Amino acid sequence: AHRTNLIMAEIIPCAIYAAGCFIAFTFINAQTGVKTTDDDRVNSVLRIIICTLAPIAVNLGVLF
Amino acid sequence: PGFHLNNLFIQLSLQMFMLTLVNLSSLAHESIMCIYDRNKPKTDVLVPIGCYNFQPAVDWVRRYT
Ligand SMILES: CCCCCCCCCCCCCCCC(=O)OC[C@H](COP(=O)(O)OCCN)OC(=O)CCCCCCCCCCCCCCC
Ligand SMILES: CCCCCCCCCCCCCCCC(=O)O
Ligand SMILES: CCCCCCCCCCCCCCCC(=O)O
Ligand SMILES: CCCCCCC
Repeated sequence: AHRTNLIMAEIIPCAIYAAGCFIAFTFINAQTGVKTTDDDRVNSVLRIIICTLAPIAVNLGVLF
Repeated sequence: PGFHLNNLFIQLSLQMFMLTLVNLSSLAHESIMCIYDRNKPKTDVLVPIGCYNFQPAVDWVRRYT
């Protein structure tokens, strides 16, 4: 049906705003003010996903 | 309906402007800065070398405010 694909449109505005924060959090961790070290790897995405999922997992375990 | 639309659009404007403010605050904090006024010549370098000019970024803040 067209209604099913039609309903999920309302999520595209508020999802973009989420990415709007996600960049602002990465940039400071990018250390671009000082001369950036080459071929060194580091990440924060796992921190973000565990932050977003852990309280939900805790609540679900409580419900269980 | 126009009052309802204005009411939505005001809060919408603050929310987008506030996102833009956060982006600018990160971009200004991470970078080195240079300050100048309206007495600038046609084009010249400033006292420190390799800096980035963002004074219109904060003048837009005053104008929008
Ligand atoms: C909270 C629940 C409601 C909010 C979330 C749902 C509404 C947002 C997502 C729905 C998808 C619609 C996309 C725009 C329509 C479109 O695509 O029309 C297509 C046209 C073409 O665009 P263009 O001129 O840029 O030409 C293309 C140039 N590249 O748009 C326009 O002419 C601009 C008019 C935008 C619509 C005006 C009304 C929307 C604001 C009111 C809705 C929010 C509050 C409702 C009251 C409570
Ligand atoms: C891309 C054009 C609009 C710019 C972004 C509009 C603001 C996004 C939605 C506001 C933040 C989230 C609050 C609304 C919650 C939601 O319905 O997703
Ligand atoms: C939150 C709205 C601001 C726009 C940032 C969200 C979407 C990012 C798209 C622009 C950057 C990606 C395109 C250029 C970089 C690339 O080609 O990978
Ligand atoms: C441009 C429409 C935005 C819908 C979300 C408003 C909070």
